[PDB]
Amino acid sequence: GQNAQAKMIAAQTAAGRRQAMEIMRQTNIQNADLSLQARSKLEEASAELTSQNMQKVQAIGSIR
Amino acid sequence: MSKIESALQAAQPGLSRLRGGAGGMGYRAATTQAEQPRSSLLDTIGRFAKAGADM
Repeated sequence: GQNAQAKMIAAQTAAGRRQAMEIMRQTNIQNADLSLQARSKLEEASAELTSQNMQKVQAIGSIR
Repeated sequence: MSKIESALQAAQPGLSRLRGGAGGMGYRAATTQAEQPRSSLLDTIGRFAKAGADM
């Protein structure tokens, strides 16, 4: 059955192609999550640095 | 000839730096984002093959 063999192999092309497409989908989606995590880290850094600024206002104020 | 010294008796204005309450700096931007030229090249090869060299 040459046709049966061709059908089975065609399924392998389908298996590898969708498997590769999914590899890119999973890798691309994870990267987006990491970018969002980096953005959240930037926001947290901004908040803590603002707290440091506010403490500075009172600190340098007392020195003056 | 003579110099006015009241500003010395006080905090002379606009001299070096004056601070208010500046907050929310946010530091900087980022050096682009993780680039994928390698993976894009490889997937382009994969599709080209899977279309034309995979009869």
